[PDB]
Amino acid sequence: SPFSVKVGLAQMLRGGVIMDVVNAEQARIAEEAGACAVMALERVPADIRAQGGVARMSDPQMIKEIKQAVTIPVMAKARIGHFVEAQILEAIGIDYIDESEVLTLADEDHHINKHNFRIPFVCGCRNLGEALRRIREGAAMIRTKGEAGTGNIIEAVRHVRSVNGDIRVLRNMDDDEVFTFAKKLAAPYDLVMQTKQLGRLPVVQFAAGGVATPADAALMMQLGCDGVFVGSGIFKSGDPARRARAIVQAVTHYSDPEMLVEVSCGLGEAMVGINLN
Amino acid sequence: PFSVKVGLAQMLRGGVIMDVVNAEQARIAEEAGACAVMALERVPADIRAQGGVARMSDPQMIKEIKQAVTIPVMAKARIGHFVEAQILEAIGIDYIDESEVLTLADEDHHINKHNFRIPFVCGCRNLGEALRRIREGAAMIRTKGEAGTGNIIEAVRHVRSVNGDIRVLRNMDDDEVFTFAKKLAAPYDLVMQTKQLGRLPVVQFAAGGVATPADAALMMQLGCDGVFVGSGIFKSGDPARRARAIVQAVTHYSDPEMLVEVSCGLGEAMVGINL
Amino acid sequence: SPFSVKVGLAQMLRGGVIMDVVNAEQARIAEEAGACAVMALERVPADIRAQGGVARMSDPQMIKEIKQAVTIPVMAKARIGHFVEAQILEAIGIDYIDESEVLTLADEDHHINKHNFRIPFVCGCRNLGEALRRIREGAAMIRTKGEAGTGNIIEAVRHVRSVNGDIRVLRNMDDDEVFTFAKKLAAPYDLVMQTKQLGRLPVVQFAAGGVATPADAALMMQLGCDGVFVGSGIFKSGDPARRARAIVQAVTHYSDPEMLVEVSCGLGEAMVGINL
Amino acid sequence: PFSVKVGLAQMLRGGVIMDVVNAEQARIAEEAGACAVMALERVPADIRAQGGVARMSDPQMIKEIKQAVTIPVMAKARIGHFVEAQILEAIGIDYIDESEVLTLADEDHHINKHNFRIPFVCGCRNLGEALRRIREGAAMIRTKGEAGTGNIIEAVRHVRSVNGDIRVLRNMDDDEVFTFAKKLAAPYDLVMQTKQLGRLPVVQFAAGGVATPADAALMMQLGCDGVFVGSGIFKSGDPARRARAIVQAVTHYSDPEMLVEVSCGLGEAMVGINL
Amino acid sequence: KSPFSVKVGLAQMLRGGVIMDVVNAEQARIAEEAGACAVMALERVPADIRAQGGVARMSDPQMIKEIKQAVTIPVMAKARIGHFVEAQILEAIGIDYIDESEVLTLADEDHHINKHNFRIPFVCGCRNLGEALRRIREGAAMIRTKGEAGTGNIIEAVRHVRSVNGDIRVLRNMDDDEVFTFAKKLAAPYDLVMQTKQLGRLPVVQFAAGGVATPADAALMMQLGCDGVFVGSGIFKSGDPARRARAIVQAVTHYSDPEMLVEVSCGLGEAMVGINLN
Repeated sequence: SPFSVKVGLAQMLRGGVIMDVVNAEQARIAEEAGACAVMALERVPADIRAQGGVARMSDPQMIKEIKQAVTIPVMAKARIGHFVEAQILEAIGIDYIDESEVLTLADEDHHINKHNFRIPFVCGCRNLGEALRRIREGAAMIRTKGEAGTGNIIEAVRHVRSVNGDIRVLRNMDDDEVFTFAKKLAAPYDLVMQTKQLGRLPVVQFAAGGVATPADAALMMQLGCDGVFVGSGIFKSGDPARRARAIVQAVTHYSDPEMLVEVSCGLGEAMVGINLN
Repeated sequence: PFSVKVGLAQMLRGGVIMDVVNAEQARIAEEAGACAVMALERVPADIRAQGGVARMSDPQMIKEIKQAVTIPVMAKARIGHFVEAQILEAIGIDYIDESEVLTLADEDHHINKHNFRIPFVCGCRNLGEALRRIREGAAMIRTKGEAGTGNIIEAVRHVRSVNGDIRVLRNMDDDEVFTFAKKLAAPYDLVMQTKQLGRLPVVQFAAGGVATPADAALMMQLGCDGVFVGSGIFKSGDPARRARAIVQAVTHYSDPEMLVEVSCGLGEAMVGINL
Repeated sequence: SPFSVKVGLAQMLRGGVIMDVVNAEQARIAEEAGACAVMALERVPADIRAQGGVARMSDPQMIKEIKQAVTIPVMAKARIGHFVEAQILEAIGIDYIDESEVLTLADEDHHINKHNFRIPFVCGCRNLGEALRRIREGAAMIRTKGEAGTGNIIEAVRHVRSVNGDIRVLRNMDDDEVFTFAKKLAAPYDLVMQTKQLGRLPVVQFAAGGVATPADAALMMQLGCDGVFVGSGIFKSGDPARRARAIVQAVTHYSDPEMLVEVSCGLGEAMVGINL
Repeated sequence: PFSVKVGLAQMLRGGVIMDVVNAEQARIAEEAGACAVMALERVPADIRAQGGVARMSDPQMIKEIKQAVTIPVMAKARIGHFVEAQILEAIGIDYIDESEVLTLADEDHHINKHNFRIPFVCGCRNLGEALRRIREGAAMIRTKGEAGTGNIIEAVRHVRSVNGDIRVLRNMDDDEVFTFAKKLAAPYDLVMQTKQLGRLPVVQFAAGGVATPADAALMMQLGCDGVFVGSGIFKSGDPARRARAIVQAVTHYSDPEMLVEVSCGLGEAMVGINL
Repeated sequence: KSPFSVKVGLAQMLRGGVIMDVVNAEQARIAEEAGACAVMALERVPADIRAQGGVARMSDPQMIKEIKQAVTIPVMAKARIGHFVEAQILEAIGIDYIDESEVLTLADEDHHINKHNFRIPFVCGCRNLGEALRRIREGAAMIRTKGEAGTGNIIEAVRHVRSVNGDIRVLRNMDDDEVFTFAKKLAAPYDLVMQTKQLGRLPVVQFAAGGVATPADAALMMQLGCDGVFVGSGIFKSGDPARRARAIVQAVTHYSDPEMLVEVSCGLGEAMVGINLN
């Protein structure tokens, strides 16, 4: 199936960090740090949060600048439900579209029918039900999301534990109870059973939301994620190039505290961020 | 395979299924022209009136009914009572009806019906519920109103609902179907199967409060595939004449002249209860 | 340890049916039909429901009559918290005390300290948390309880699925998340980990509450219980003797539908029961 | 002086006090081994069942009971009815029990018990209440559950509460005792007396729902000094055998073998009521 | 014999001490000079985290190394609650204690760090006995009974110390049979509830923390039964940090000597002003 081919392609991103970039300078810094891909958007989430205004797909000119700037995969964000923003991005010839809750929602009731596209999609989730609905709409990769643009890992941790926790519950569930589990998740039964049989999400699952330090990036990996997104934590810090590299190494070496010490040491000022509580 | 069971239930299209509590009532139904009999302990109108815990009938009573007729024999099991369904299947009947008229045995889960060889009937009140039962392995749906009142109102409501949501679904923007499945709390693939087919993927019968021939013909004109009658026949003044009249109404549902002749002088319809 | 020895004694009842008896006649019927034990009490749960009034430990005279009337283990019931009733029962020389919610509660805040006794205790539960609390207090056998005295098996199914489902959740759970799990259960952490490592309850788990028919009894076994209690469903029914044997057979041959048809065939009236 | 009355009540430790309505019941209790009899109009289970205003017994009936026995004779007065207590004291009985089982005569104030020569019993449900009664001049406390139901549950609750608060108080930071007295709404000096003593400053008996020997022994094992039994004996099938059995249980409360022999074949316990 | 009990013994060595939050090598020196039993490295003192907002995390490993190099007394550092990777890093630096601290921004709302997986001992905060005992079952070797953070107001430290200690005294004379229910009500492990009953004290070292601003405050915590105190803001948000640090240390050591308490309090400079929240 072409869906299973898209799911197959994203497997290459395991062990990696995907970095949000707003220009070609940010893209090249991300590639040099060892990012597995770049994510082109208008403004980083912390800026979107602070400034407000309507956040949309980036000008295609800018996306073309980022694409010619690097040889790693280039991803770009479209507003939820804005299938025309997605058609434009596809036609530009990038590698993934992230239908992203950080941009301004364009359709509160429906997401993009992602099966109508040739190129693979990333979607956000906060729980298993949401993940499975995005996958059924045709998302080839999942981003388990915390708080966007605060530098606070708390919600990312909550959502990763929730998704992974329901998968472990599901794994051992009495088959006869799975119909009601599916109902309760409002997720498609066949995808729930597929999740049960595999003992993991049927697609690549990354963490996002508030990853600010190498320690945060490694934590996500130890909680069972395949990789991480970093939106704000790199380009809102005092030394983006160094910090980018440290986070990449943290994800590569997530179970090595000696290395985690080394890459974390003398990194300069992290993004101050915001404590919402 | 599930399609075999679904195919079997097609044979019942155009028929009336008559609840029976003993072999005398069983013979009355077959002679009256029923497409099948349904063995249960007490008719739903008596379960309502009397209370107590309503369970699967004693296997000996089901064996007697099975002897007494050549038409398909169905029996009822309590929702979620998978061992009751094992016993019914072991006896050799033709369908199990996992029925809400009996006393619920599991509030959160129905029977995993795909583990059985013989077909199941399940109840529903809406499309979402139908599709959940079907995914569990029901080969036939009963669209249910009120049990044991002789009042057709909730049957009319639920039949209009199931069918109305199917007509909505047929013409729906494909892109909106994912959310529609979320909202129905139903499996997406069954929603699309229903969409492409343009009708329920399994046989749909009306049930609950069918008391007169007019009621039965009404259900068929609303688009059902047949009707169940529980109380309407054996809580009436003359069961045998009334049963034949309902069978005739279901078979000739669009013939007013016929409906007049069969409804003419039928004796007392069941008492019933307005709520 | 003394506690493990009590747990071993109750383990010998696996595959069995424990029947409530109020006199010596019933106790003989239960033994003939093949019960693993009898449970002596004043009135069967359905009669306690219908009649009301305070329900206590049975007269020790009645218990002795039952004890000498049979050769299978003898159990008797004490009110929750009534540690003196339990003292008396142990002094009569019976085999188990069931600290039972069917009797009138004597202490709302505290159960009996069951560790202070020689003979093993049965306690009821509705969820995993509660089972584990009872086991920590010294219960050697757990009765997962539904509705008492109704012939309706619905709550017993609920509570059996609850307990078993929490145990299954617990098996794959991230170890780091077990501390909070134990807090939420209001359960001792060591017992939660013990449950995790075993993948089952640390003691015998029987179903009780509304088992009216052989189908009911076998359902409990297929959901994974070690055995069943039958309180009203035999002695509030048409033919107690025959229904009792049929239930023993259902438990012994729970996954054999041909046997279940056979023993279910022509049993006379089950208990009327009440729906709610 | 108050210590004389408190000292007198010590003599009752280890005993059972039996409510009686006539001289026949009075003789039954003394022969059965009661440490005292309590004269009242109707046993609490009949007051509950029947209603009406429950007052002090007629002095003639109390005189008859006083004649009929040599053990201490107590009688009940309505809460706050100080003239009832004057009459009882004038008759020459040994204790007055200002009892909540009778119909309350003053909702805001109890009897000033220090104005009487003879000792008073008062009820309580908690330590704070005990200490208030004691300050008013009660020489003995009855820790009370439910009157007239044969259900020990509230007795167990209140006995655990009184004793638990005493065990808490014993080990309490001295500096926190002032606030603890504020919270109990109890006199600070009595709270400290209770603290230093490590137990109630007056005799504490359990009462309310004591129906079987096991119940009586349970109260003693919880730390009481004796038990009252109102309904449990004279609403039972055999009062005389049951009374002796309760006396024996109270005297031999830590002997299971004994409790078996005395509870063995006692006939019907009182009906009672679950609430 | 056991790994945990050895960790508990390490923490015992700190009885009678004052642990001082330090944010750099200078403050760390000030603390050792003044007689601190240990230093606690963190990014900003609690009063600054309160006033400034922002996400607060583990200090840069570099800053911790600079603090560790500047002193010979034990070095503690703080990690966010649930952030087990921060703690791995802190352990790999080779410090002596980790404080899973509620002053830093929470990283995991439902779960604390599994502290038995570490070699070095942990401190955790609590506001009641139930909490303390849960932290201990997770592997905390030392408990900090916490009041308000960064206000210089001792009120909530007093409440929390009285609550924990009060509940410990409640257990002493408690009927053994009622303990199961008490354990349920505390949402604590039964075995630690009984161990607390048998000891008549907390099974691990208990310090006070939160709003300790003056020598009188410090001695008050000791007089209430604490084994020592933490001071964050009180020293380094005051007029004379170095003299105030020594005074507090002296007040903890001589907590039942009013004459000394007078001597050490006399002419101390501006105390931290702080804030009254009620």
